[PDB]
This record gives sequence, structure tokens and C-alpha cells, in this order.
Amino acid sequence: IPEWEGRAPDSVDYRKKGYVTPVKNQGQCGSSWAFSSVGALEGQLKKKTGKLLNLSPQNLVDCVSENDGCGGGYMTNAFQYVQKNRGIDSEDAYPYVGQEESCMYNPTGKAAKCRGYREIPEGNEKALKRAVARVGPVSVAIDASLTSFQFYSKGVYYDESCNSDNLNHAVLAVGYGIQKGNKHWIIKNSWGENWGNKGYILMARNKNNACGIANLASFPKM
Ligand SMILES: O=C(O)C(Cc1ccccc1-c1ccccc1)C(=O)O
Repeated sequence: IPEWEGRAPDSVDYRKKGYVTPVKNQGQCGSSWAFSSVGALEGQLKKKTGKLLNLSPQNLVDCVSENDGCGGGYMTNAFQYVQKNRGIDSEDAYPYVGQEESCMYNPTGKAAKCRGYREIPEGNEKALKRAVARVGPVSVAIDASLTSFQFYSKGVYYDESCNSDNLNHAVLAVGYGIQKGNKHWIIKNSWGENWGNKGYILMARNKNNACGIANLASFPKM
């Protein structure tokens, strides 16, 4: 029963399974791509080794040379860096500063490795669902620019004005399900525990790829 085949469960929540580290705060730096990347790596590290450890977004901000540090970046590029670098440091060994600095990677602080990555077929929410169910938390990019998104508190978020072609923010899909009849994705943000619902938002699922949720989705292989 390969990932893209067979019975995917109705709901999944990796927070309940010890796959998800505490919600972080990226601060004034535009590094959600690095927080989304470390989130997906943290999930695979837990699955592979049984240990849950904060990995270093600053390691990615400083060292993934073609990403733009606090100016944006692609999670695919972050996974490729960890593969070619033969590791990524832990948060404790390479702590978050909130601004791009010179690369200070140290193998002594290495906490995970990467064997490559796969991308979800663009716009395909069924493939994203099967990936979350079979692999673990998946990095995704969304339009987070709307006031309705930024001041979300509860419920399943849907806004017809969300622009699936304006992928301005990277987050982590840690599960999916249904709430009062409304299908959703369970999304870990990087705006602190004070944002949304303890740092999380439920985003509409199977509603025409709302906010672009399946347009730039990927996971690392480990
Ligand atoms: O197509 C989607 O995205 C799913 C549905 C689904 C996806 C993947 C594997 C199985 C199912 C499924 C179908 C019918 C009953 C129970 C489960 C959904 O609509 O939630």
C-alpha cells in the first residue's frame, strides 16, 4: 500500500503523536521558510530516531546561500542544503537571532540529516492529504496577507479573497480533519503561541486549493 495508494484515514494530527515541537516566533525576520523546513525535518527525525528535538532555522537562514535569508526562501532549497551539507544543527547549538549572519554551521551540533525531498503535485490536495497521512508533517506555502487570516482565532478559515498565486508565507501542515462539517488542514505557524489558536490555524481543505495550500508543498526524505 504505497503512499499514493489505499485508504488514507479521515483525520490525522501529528501533535498528538509527539511529532511536533513547540510553536516558535520568527520575529521581524522573513524566515518562515526556515521554520517550515525545520518543522518538516523535526517530524522526520522523530519518526526515524524516536527523539523530538528543535532544529536550527538560523542554520538555514545563514547557510542556504541562494535563499534570501530574512528576505524569503524555498523549503526545497533548504532540504537540499541539509542533504549536501550532511547535516543541520540543533536549535541549542545554533540559536535563532532573527537576522541573517555569516554561516556558523558546526558538525559537532549536527542533529539531523537529509536524503533529498519530494514535492507534492502542484495544486493537488488529495496528494497533499495522502502525503501528510503517510509521511508526516509537510511544508507548505500560502497567502497569509489577508486581515482575516492574520486575526484568526477559531474555526475553519476560508476567505474567497485569498490568492492561491500569492504564496507569501511558509507554514507546516501537521494534520487534517473535519470540524462541524468543514474539512480542514491543521497548520502550525511561526508567529508565536499567542497567535491564532495557540499558534495554529485550521485552514479550509478541498475548497479549491484555498490560499494556495497545495501549490508549493514538499517534505524531506530522511
Ligand atoms: O479525496 C480526498 O481528498 C479525501 C478522500 C480520500 C482520500 C484518500 C484516500 C481515501 C479517501 C476516502 C474516500 C472515501 C471514504 C473514505 C476515505 C477527502 O475527500 O477527504
